Amino acid sequence: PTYTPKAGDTTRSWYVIDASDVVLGRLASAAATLLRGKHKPTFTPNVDGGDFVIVINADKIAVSGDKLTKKFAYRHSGYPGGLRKRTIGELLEKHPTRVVENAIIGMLPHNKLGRQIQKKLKVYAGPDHPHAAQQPIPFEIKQVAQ
Amino acid sequence: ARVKRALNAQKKRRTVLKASKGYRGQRSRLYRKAKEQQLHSLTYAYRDRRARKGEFRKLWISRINAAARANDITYNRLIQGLKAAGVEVDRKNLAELAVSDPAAFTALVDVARAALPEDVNAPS
Amino acid sequence: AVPKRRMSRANTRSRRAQWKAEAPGLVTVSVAGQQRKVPRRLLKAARLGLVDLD
Amino acid sequence: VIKLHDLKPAPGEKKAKTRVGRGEGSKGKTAGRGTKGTKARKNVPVMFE
Amino acid sequence: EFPSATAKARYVRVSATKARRVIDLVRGKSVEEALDILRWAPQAASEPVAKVIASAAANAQNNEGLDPSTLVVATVYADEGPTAKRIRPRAQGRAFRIRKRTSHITVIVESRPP
Amino acid sequence: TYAIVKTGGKQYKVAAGDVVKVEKLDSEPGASVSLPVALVVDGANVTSKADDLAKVAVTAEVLEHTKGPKIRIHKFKNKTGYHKRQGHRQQLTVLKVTGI
RNA sequence: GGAGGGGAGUGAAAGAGUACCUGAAACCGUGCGCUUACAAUCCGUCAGAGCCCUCGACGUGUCGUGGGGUGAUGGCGUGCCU
RNA sequence: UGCAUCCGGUGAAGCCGCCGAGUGAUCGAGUGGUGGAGGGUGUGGGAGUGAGAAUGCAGGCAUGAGUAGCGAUUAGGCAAGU
Repeated sequence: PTYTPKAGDTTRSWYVIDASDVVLGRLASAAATLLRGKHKPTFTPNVDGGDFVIVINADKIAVSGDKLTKKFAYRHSGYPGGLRKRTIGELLEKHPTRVVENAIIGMLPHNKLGRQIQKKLKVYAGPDHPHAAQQPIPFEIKQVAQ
Repeated sequence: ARVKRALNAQKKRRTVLKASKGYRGQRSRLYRKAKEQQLHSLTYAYRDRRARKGEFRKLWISRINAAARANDITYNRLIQGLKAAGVEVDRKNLAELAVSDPAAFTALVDVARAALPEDVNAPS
Repeated sequence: AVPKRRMSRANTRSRRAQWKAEAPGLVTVSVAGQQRKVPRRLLKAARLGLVDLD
Repeated sequence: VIKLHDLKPAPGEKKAKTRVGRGEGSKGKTAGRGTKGTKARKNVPVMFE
Repeated sequence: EFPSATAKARYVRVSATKARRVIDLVRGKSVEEALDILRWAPQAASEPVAKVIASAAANAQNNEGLDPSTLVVATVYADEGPTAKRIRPRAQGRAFRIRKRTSHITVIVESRPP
Repeated sequence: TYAIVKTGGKQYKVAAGDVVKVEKLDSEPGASVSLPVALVVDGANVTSKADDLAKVAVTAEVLEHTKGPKIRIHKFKNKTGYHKRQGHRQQLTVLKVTGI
């Protein structure tokens, strides 16, 4: 029958993506792919068999057009008139990692397994990360050809 | 003659309630509410036995795509090359190879890449 | 007002469990030689003899 | 030899009574009357148009 | 497994909920501790429950020959016994039912060692 | 080694000694059917060409004819009265592969 | 205190104790196993991790033509009747 | 129920289960437990013959809920007793 992982088959690898001059959605799609495990042949949609994904230089993410000023990240407090919006530039200068996070989190499944997958995502605005002990492999975002 | 119907009646009740083990609340305990769910449950099972083929196909395809893109080829051109090479292997066994015999998967990938044309974006 | 629907067993029991009793904490007392157990609230009165120890 | 337990009606002699209102796998829930109308609770005369 | 003795107070004039409220304080406890708890418990059902526990203890002592020191309330449960029905009259001619519930309090004490 | 055997309109990955349930074959227990293949893997080398495979078969001993699980169909449509009960036990054969 | 019970006895049987033949279900408990306190659930279905039990095999615990109970998790999914 | 057969205090029915079976209603002269006296099969005959719904009827039991309320406009308390 068709393969299912059993309790020790989920191997974790650490990848690291330099988000310098990389397109936001491009990076986020790639990272969600790795975090979910679509790049793996052991992929089982009921399993977080994905890989850890570090993102560095999140502040240097590339955003096309006027999205830096006319795309808003909205948020609601639950209270009336509690809609607070903040552009992507405002968000980049305040909380740089939040744009990359939000992008990936939206590209991920909105479920309990998605929540479990978020934990493998580490995002850092500089070029440096503390997860060097884990020996992360650099991951260039390629495009398979045809 | 007058017929006490409990004896014939309780049978379907026993049947349904024995089928409705594991259900929450009324659905496991009461005939009238277990019956409602056994309708839904067997409808869902009929639907899902047919959608299961699609779901497993979806899974096998995901795994094949993964292994293929690890061997530097897309799923679509892999399938194209296999059909051009006359490999009638099904996606189930391709996925099983991708998991258990990546070398054989690479061999089939090479086969498909050979059988593909030189310009896949040409009419031919 | 009235309840719209029959509360499920789970919820009913979930709060019916909260209708419990906090057991009283007891302490030892040596009235008439024997070691009996009483509440600390009643310790003094038990030493005196104002506590019906059945 | 022909005993009483050897006696059987001829084929087609006995057709089972149709029992209406005994489940939706049979003539159930309306007894072939349809939904509403005079014809759902009464029968209409033949002398009436 | 352990040696045991049982008691049942059947047709007790208290409800099984109000018995369980006190039984849950003594389940698993030694007989001495249980009787002290039920003595100093403000709940009225503590009295019957204690009578039953004492009965099972004395049964273990006399009928079965066990030391009352080693006794534990290994099992205890109340069961919703019969239920007499009455009519409380109310406003505007209506008549509400009242349920005088009873309980069967069963106890099984075991002489678990120390 | 192993192979991918075509039978029952489906495909089964098998090796020698592997026991597989397949659709009903017009055979009897103790018989030794010979089945075609779609792929053969003698470790590293991978036979995939149609002629090279048609030169290969897979021998399998029929152990028993059996019946699959009881499928219980109860088709239902709301507010019509339409119920339809039905059942199924699919006939199957158990094959122990012996050679490739 | 009684009620009620436990021993003892009667009885073929007290799982026949004047609440009494059998003694279902709703309903109420107790105990054991599994599960559940970051989660949005027509309450199930399909896949299914892990845990427990069981039947066989070999070899000594991993495997199976397996069976069951639980169910993390994923997909799908708008009660019955009129 | 007619007829013919069969089972049964060496334990029928009913009930609870296990293991299973059938395309379906459903089955179990397969099994255990409980139980205590009538049942099964075949062939015909006859039906008070199948309920989930009728704001259905009766009984029993839940939900609310250990919730409201515990029935005026006077007020109870101490000691001693039983």
